[PDB]
Amino acid sequence: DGLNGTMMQYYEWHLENDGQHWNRLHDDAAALSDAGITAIWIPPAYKGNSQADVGYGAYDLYDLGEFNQKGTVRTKYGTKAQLERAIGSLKSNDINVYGDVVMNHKMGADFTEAVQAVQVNPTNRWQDISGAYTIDAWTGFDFSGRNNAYSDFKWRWFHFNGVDWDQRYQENHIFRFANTNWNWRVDEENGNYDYLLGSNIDFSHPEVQDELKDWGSWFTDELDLDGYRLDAIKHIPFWYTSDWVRHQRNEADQDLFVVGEYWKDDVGALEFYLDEMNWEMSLFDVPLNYNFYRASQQGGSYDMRNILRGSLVEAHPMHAVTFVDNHDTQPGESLESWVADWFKPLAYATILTREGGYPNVFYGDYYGIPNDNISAKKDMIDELLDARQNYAYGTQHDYFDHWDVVGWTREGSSSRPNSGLATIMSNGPGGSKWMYVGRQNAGQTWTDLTGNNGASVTINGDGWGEFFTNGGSVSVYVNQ
Ligand SMILES: [K+]
Ligand SMILES: [K+]
Ligand SMILES: [K+]
Ligand SMILES: [K+]
Repeated sequence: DGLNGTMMQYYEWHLENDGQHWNRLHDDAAALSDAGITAIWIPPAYKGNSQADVGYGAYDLYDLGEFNQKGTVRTKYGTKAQLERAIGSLKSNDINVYGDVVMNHKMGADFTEAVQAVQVNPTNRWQDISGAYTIDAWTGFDFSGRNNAYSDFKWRWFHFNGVDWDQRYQENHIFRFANTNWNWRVDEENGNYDYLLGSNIDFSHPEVQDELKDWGSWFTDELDLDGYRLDAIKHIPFWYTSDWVRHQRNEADQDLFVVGEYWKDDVGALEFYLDEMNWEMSLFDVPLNYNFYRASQQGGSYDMRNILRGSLVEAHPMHAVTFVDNHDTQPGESLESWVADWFKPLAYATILTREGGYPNVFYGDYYGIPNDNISAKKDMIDELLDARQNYAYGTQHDYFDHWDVVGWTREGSSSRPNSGLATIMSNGPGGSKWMYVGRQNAGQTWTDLTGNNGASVTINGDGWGEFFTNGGSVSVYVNQ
């Protein structure tokens, strides 16, 4: 009934490989719904390079933990039946399901094939640095165990255009298959960033184009998805992702939300991509991700007035999926840029209580990351989810008018009981700030939902109130 949306990435990189994650999801549905979560982004649910694979070393997109391939029936998360049981539970609890989609490459080929290739400059793929010669690449996929269920398409080297490993001479190099082009258009870092890892798919082939379109539709119908989380799209030809997206929305009755991961600390690059997509999807606010990181790393000298400066939610709050961290940014991972405990609460309040952006809660922060002795922040986040779910409504007023202390308010809406809130925080010494919260809320007494401050704020006749916060902390006052 107008309820704010809150997405949750239900997994972290160091989750246990006990194949019980789908069951946890099923049992957690109700609690998650009650807490304020409206959508769940599940990890790649298909068979990867191995059982313990997080999902990105995707082997067979049609095996959702149902066939004995790559040394296991189930995936790291569980069986196909448990995943469907989980999804059903989420649905009955009014939670949308977004599937993670990996179409950039494939890994775990069943066998190798002789292929004429050329070495290219790692920092500039447009440039070859060797003559063409035959290498043995892992490009043959037969999916033994699936027995052609759902599809009989088989992958071969001619469906790809590159790999980073030659089994013949057993060496690592970035190989571009001779007489094949890098995809385009794609991100231009390193000249051409078509190749990332594994066996890189060449979308110029109409047969590839159709297979992934057909697969996408089969996947969407099989799990009854409500959207997707498009993986490593800055490496995938832009025109194709666009094509693919349009194709799925055409085949599916239900609406489909789409958020793509274009990983670049550059809002312009992201805007350029959204232009090419005709703004038909949202993108994770990566610059914002790094804003939080820079602020976490720098400390009190960071000017809080520029916290949203350069973000995506700032420029196009309607096409931005905001978050603080994920499986790639947690300690030790490839895109590490972890927001420390002291700042994480400020970051979360910033994406959960403001009107712009679609906020996403990270499983790792919510339940903690045991592997790294990172505590569960459930308590701190639930309070903010309560703020977002019941108080972050109505007209917004911002106050990024000081380097340490900044805040904003939401007047609330007639449609919702006691909604309305005032957020204030400082990444340096504490302080206070007079902010407007709507003359219609005059005479109310607001208290801090987080409990980081006991101050009791009464709204005066003109709709104003003075809010407080201690150093390096955040408060969210509401009429409770
Ligand atoms: K690519
Ligand atoms: K981060
Ligand atoms: K500061
Ligand atoms: K605290």
